[PDB]
Formats: sequence, C-alpha cells, structure tokens
Amino acid sequence: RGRVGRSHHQAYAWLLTPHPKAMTTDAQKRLEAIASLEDLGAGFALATHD
Amino acid sequence: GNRRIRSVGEMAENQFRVGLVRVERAVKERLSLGDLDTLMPQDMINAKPI
Repeated sequence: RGRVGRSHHQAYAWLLTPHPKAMTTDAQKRLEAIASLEDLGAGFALATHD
Repeated sequence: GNRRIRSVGEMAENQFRVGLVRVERAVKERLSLGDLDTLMPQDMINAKPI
C-alpha cells in the first residue's frame, strides 16, 4: 500500500485473493487487519500489531 | 421394527466417510488455490486424515 498514493491523487488498491473460504485463516485475518486499518499514519500501529 | 442392526461394514463406511469429508475439504482448498497446471493428485490428497 505504501508505494501508491505519494500524491494528492486518490490511489486505489486491489488485493486479489482466492475465494474467502479458500483463503487460509492467517491470510484472512491479515487481510481484514490491513483492511480495517487503512489510515494515514497507521504504520506504527500496524508494526505494534506485528 | 424400529431398531436396526448397524454392523461392521456400515460403521466403518461411516467413519471412512467422516474422514473423507476432511480430505475433500483440503483438496477443495488447495484446488481452489491456483496454478494447477503442473499438479498431480498425490499432494492434494493426504492419507493422514483417512
């Protein structure tokens, strides 16, 4: 997510995944982890969650 | 008339099916994972649940 943006323009991000049951629970909870926390300045929050 | 003999073939077949539900689930997971082009049905099925 970090290399897009960098500018005034809105940057769309597309996380292509397999089917939601087909994705493993680790990949899933990582995905709603990154999806829940889309905020500018949220990196250290994500690092503390790591 | 209301009580039924469940012998060794039927109980073992039910247990085998209860096992088979797990391995089809794992096969369905990994088969839904992509790039199937070089894959063989020894790594999708796993004999340990059966």
